[PDB]
Amino acid sequence: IDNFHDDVTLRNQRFIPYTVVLHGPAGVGKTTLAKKCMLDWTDCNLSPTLRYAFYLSCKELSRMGPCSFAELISKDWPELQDDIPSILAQAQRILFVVDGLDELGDWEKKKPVPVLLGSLLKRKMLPRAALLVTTRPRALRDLQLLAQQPIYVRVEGFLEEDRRAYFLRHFGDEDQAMRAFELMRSNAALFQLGSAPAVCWIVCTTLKLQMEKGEDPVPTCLTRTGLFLRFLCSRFPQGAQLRGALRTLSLLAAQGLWAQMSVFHREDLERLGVQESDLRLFLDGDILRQDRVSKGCYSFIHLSFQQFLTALFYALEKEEGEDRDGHAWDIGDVQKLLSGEERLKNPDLIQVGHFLFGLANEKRAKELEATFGCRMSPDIKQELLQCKAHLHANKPLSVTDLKEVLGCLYESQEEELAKVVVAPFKEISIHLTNTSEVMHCSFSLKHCQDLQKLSLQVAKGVFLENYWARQDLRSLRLWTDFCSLFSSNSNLKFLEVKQSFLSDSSVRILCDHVTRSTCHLQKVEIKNVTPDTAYRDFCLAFIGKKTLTHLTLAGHIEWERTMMLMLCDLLRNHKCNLQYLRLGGHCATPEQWAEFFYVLKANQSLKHLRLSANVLLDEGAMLLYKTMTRPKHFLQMLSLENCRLTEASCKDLAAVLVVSKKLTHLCLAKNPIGDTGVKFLCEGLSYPDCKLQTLVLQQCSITKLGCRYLSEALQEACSLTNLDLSINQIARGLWILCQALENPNCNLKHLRLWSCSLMPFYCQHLGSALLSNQKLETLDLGQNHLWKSGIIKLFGVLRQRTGSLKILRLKTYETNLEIKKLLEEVKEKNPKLTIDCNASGATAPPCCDF
Amino acid sequence: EAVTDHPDRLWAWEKFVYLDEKQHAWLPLTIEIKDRLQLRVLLRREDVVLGRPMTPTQIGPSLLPIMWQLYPDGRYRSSDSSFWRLVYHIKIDGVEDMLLELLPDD
Amino acid sequence: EAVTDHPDRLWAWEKFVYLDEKQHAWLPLTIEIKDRLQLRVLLRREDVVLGRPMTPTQIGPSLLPIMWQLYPDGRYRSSDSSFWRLVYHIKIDGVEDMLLELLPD
Repeated sequence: IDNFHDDVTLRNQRFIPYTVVLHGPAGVGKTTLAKKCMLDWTDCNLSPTLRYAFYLSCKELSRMGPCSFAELISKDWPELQDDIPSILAQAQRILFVVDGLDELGDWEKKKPVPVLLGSLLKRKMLPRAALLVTTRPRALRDLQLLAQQPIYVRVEGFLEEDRRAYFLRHFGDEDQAMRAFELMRSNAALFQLGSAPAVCWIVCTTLKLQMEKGEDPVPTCLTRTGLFLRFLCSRFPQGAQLRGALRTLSLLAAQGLWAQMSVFHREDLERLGVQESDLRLFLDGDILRQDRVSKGCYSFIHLSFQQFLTALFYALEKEEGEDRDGHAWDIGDVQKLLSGEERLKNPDLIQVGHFLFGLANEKRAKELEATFGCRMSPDIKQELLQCKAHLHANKPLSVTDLKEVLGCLYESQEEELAKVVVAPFKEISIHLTNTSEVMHCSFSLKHCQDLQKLSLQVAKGVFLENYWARQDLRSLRLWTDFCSLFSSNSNLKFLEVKQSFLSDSSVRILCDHVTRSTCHLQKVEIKNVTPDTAYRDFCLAFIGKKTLTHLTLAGHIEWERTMMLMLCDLLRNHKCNLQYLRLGGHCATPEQWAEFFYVLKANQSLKHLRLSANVLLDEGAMLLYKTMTRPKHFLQMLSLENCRLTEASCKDLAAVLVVSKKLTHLCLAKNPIGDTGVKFLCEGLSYPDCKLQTLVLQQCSITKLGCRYLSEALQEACSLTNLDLSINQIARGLWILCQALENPNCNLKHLRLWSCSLMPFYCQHLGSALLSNQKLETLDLGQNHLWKSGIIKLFGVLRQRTGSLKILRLKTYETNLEIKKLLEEVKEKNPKLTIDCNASGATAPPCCDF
Repeated sequence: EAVTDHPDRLWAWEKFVYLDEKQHAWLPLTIEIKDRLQLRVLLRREDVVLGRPMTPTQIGPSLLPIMWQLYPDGRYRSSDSSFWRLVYHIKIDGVEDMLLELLPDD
Repeated sequence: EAVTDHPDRLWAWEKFVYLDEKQHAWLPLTIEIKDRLQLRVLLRREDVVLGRPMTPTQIGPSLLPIMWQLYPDGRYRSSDSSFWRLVYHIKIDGVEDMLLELLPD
């Protein structure tokens, strides 16, 4: 109704030789926009510069035979042909509009209509006019090859406010209108399709009819198929049992959808044997709408109704010998319909898929047969599962695929159909965005039994901000129903939550369900969750879990005393079975850290300990080291990644290394400790009783003096076997480490020099060392400039002997013949040596293993 | 007089001093023991000055937990993983009182 | 009536059960607290079957100690070196009861 389409078109028009293209989904009202622009031109509303405008429609021009453009445009206005030359003498004052492209030089030269349209679209005739094109996104491809430097404009259609206004207009009564609007909006999928005015018309008519009859509308809006089915049942006379008419309509809709055509002429209806008498019922029932501008045209009420009728065709029973008809129908089959390539080629079958799933129910078939008297094919339940390979990929399904499958299964509304499909799932990922998704997941996933992993995430807007009460209550109820997976499934063994905008009540419900004794979790992770009480509550809930053996916490937090209490009690307990603990972004004072490290002394199960991104200020670090010097500590691994460290504390670290008897790993990545710190540590390593076996110094800002210190330390009979250097460069001192490797007392097995800024001149040292050493078993070179000359020299040198080296990594180009020959020779003479030639990867080896 | 509101937390600011989520002070009066597996503790409300917050090392071992918390169904979870049940919560002479029990471990 | 006798020493046998040199079973029934330095506990003598000695590690931390000692002048020594006092020891209707107290340093 007026005052709304005008409201939309007024703002749409302002976004606009110029070439303008309009594109949007069907039913959004592009033709109304173009007609409004033309009317504004006629009414002098627009600028006076627009003196003439012409209307061209592919809906009609697709049939008229060859002629001249002047005659073509003057066909509808014969009186203007005398003025056509004068009008076209002012090309700069002319506006051209092409409506419905997808439905498809001399103005006085006769030519075919396609040629004329291509020439005008190419600006070969009347170049300085203005063009305006309306098309669906499906046919947008050709305009790219035809148009020159166009501009694209998008339409959107109604909004929530306009939907409410339309409902108020139609119902009239405030109570009825608002009740209906609420019932509709409760369904997100049906709400989205409400942008098109026709869909809102259908919904309002159906709900109003049901209300006037005193019927319950709740089941009607539960799913699309129920609503459309009810409307269709409520648009034909009783007692007729028009089986033939229903079959005819289904076939016609199917043909139309397959051929990608949106309009039909009387000739097309005649071709299919549609008796014109039936058009009375088809029209007066509002299934078909006759165009009142160009007589002899017809179209369906809206795209979704056409899709629904298409589905009704496929589920309808097929008669014997129907392949013998006199026409070769453009109809596929179920397997072709459900194929992915057909989906990509023709994006309009996706919705037919959902509707077909919805028609697999038994009650709907019963009601449809009773109302009309048709007969329903019973093999759909098996035909749908014959495409079950789409689901049995043997790999976890991506998020979008899982959403699609769950939506279809919910449409089906039959659990026996869901069981056979969701039985084999083994890993899952979820990304909730609104209530409907929560409801679908709850309905479907309760039947899983072998599920083993799960990754969760909640988007903003699902749970209302912390302070409407009923709106949040519905979400809370559905959340409580959804959180029963953890309690029921006793095979789940890994969880993860990340980047979720939760609220206190939801977190409390989740923890209540996680604390029961039917859950057997073994790993957990929390990352960037809000609000900030979530971390405290989770630390409280995971105390005493017999099975738990890993745990992670990350984000931005400040240590409130309550959090300190909980995070110390989590280790004080006697049921504790933890084996790995990580912390991130935790800021606290030295007193809290002191008491925490005091609590650690009693724990007798922890083995790892990570402190990435936490601030120690070096005072917590010195406290930690002074705690470890005691003779009864139990930690084995330890990592202080990026904790604001310097050379001040390294002396206590050396003391720990010399005195300790349990420490056997370490890591200090991302800390500019400095060559003095390296010197202190090396003084530590020299002691006979050192037991450290691994060490990591990735990106620690060390210079050649540190390399000399490392070589001097390694020259003795130490116990080190693994050493990892990267980012920090050892190029100038590389010969020092090569000399160290030459020493018989070395015991290194691995060595990483990823991105150490090395020059080809130094390949000689590495070659000699590798040819000499007896214990090295892996070397890692990357991001170096030795790609060509270094490859040549290293391969030549290593061709002489078969060293113990097993895995060697470096970056190469396999396009060179000489390098290929050298590599082949080396491989032949050293078949036990694997060489990685694709070290171009820009991801460094992390500290997870170490 | 019955009360329909319950506290959602009880920190331990000092030994025998608990503060709910509205910074009001609760003080424990007596502890009841009927047998090995039955323990019932009695909490009372009173306003008193607060000293420095004793830290966990200073608190030392105790029979009561460090922090309670309300869970749906109307049950508290202490900090030792055991569940405590709500017995009654009444007002007399303007004085708040509460009684809690220790349920057998599941 | 008041009874002069009293256990010389007390040892914990199970969770919330003690034994004296006579091996009588003394159990705690109620604990009354007025403040940190003022703590009271009640004891009663009952006959019950003793299980295996629950070693202190299994008993776990508790407000009560593992051992209680008695000295003249109303002086009691606990395992944690704290001092306690006896208020009354009486027998009424066949049940023997004892009350302890805590004395500020």
